[PDB]
Amino acid sequence: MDVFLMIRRHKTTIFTDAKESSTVFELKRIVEGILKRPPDEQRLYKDDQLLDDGKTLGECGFTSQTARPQAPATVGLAFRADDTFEALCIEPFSSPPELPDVMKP
Amino acid sequence: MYVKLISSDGHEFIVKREHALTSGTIKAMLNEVNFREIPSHVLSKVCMYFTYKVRYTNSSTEIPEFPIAPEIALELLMAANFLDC
Amino acid sequence: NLYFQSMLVPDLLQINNNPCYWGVMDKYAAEALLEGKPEGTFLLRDSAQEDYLFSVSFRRYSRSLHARIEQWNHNFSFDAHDPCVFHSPDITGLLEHYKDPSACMFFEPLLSTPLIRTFPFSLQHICRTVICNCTTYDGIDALPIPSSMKLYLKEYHYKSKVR
Ligand SMILES: [Cl-]
Ligand code: NA
Repeated sequence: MDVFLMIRRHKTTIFTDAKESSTVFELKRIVEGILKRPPDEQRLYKDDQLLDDGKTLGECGFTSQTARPQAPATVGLAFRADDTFEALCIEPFSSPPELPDVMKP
Repeated sequence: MYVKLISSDGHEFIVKREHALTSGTIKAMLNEVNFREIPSHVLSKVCMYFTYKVRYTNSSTEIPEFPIAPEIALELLMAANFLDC
Repeated sequence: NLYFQSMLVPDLLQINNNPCYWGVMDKYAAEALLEGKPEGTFLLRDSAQEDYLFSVSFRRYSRSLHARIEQWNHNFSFDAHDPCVFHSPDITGLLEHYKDPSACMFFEPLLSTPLIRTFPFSLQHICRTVICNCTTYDGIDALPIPSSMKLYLKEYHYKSKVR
């Protein structure tokens, strides 16, 4: 069972997938190959809840119904700055404009 | 393995190369690609399409809807047309 | 009328969410998909004829048969000008009527087992279906897009000669 994710930090988003049975730590290994920071130097978040390295993604609530290719689940990410971790911060996307009147109910 | 597509507002999207090659414009112009006319609320959505396109190509199942909100539909139409996908 | 009004297929997003619909495909390609298949196996596709948007291709009497969808007075049917023949304000309802095999007559299509599309459409097409669903044909002209794109959004229309 593949689950589809957006890992987000500042103005960065990673589109990737992993098995439901893979661990949060294994996801940190995916991120290490891309962003070049080891697992011990990352916090992964579901909303504002820091996740457990040893839990599976399905156990954290990432599933078929929840993390779909066309509507992936967001995982937050924060790096360690020296001894301390930086605050989880995700810069939002731009806003669409008002709907044209011909396109309204 | 991965490529970076940067939107007009500076958002950086890391997606798999195989999925980005779903766009003919991107396939033709290939690590990094800058899109000075496509903003992040549209590019994020395009990325989601690339995953949908690749995963439901030769589908093992009935294919679900790609949800698009009317509010981004026109920009998404023009970016899809510009990206050739 | 001695003129016609262009009108968006009202049902267009439903049709495109219906997995029995395969988009641009000719009758030879339908015949390849349907080859050998049991009575009532069917698909909806675009008709390659200029005056019709859609056709069904289906199986009956061990033959791959086709039926163009006609319109008149804002209804769709397989004979638009014979009002004895069943019609619907929707493409979806016209398929739904011919779903039940023991209630299909020999001269009527039999559309009981849909053949399911195995690839996704283009992102451009998917946006179109959503935009068309919010707007009307005349509304397309007031959109802030080039007219090449207005041309594209207007593709799935029918010609209304009635009022
Ligand atoms: Cl199509
Ligand atoms: Na046609």
